[PDB]
Amino acid sequence: MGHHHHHHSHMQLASWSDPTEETGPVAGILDTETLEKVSITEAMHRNLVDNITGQRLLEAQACTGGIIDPSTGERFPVTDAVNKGLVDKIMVDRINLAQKAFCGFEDPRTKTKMSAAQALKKGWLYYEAGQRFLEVQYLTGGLIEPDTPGRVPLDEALQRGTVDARTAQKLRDVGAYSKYLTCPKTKLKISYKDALDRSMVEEGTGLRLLEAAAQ
Repeated sequence: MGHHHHHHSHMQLASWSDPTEETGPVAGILDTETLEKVSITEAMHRNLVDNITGQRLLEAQACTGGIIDPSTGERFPVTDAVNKGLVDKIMVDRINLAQKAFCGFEDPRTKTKMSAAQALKKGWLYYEAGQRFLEVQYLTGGLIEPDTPGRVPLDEALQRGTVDARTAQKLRDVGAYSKYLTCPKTKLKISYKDALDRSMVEEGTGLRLLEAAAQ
């Protein structure tokens, strides 16, 4: 039991330490045995990753906007990625919050352009889901919101007035969140940061590939 449906997921009382340096977006999975850059589904189909681990990685890409094809930073909708991408249909509703978190529950009229963090503060989206979506964004740099050219640093978000101290410290405590990623044989129980240390970049625009040796 891994992530949400099964085991523990959102933040909790565990610990607050171990910064997260040398990070980046993970687009796909790389088998060290063959150095093959393959889709999340393909890695799950073979024996490189679990269903839950693949789900979270796809969710993580959705948290960074669209679902990402390893190649040159492609962006596809969660539903669209299922239709012609590398996402399981069963994950559409589950991940749907993540893509909406950027811009999906925004009314097609007033265009308030709300962040995930702002959605949490006013209860637009969902506390448990949004915080997990903020987790992935924080690990890479800051928090992602519409209107802006990209992502705003947590500290900059504080002065910007889009987040409060209570939220910011929760972003500062990534360790509160459940581990997601499973290694073949070495420890298995690792965080995004630990995988990112072993995550090898496809080339330059193919973003990070998650290193795996099957088992």
